[PDB]
Amino acid sequence: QSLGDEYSIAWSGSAYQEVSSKGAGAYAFVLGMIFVFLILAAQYERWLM
Amino acid sequence: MFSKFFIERPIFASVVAIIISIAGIIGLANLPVEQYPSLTPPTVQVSATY
Repeated sequence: QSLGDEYSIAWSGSAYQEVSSKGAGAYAFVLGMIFVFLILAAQYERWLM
Repeated sequence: MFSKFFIERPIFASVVAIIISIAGIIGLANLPVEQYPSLTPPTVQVSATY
């Protein structure tokens, strides 16, 4: 809003990475939990345990 | 004996096949999608202007 249409905005360093983030960590964490769930399910032979 | 270990343990066998399939979906998303696994000769192009 303040700058003109002629201006444009780009990012560097930490900001760049945050703007260009694939949400990769989030997917990985969900998968890790699901893996932990299943690997203890195998140990106890019970889905609930 | 090997296949009976799984027959006696129903959740173990299914746990394993869920892992195999989860790994599968992680895999397909990561895998490159192309028409042919053909290798085109790699080329470098040099251009000049006079």
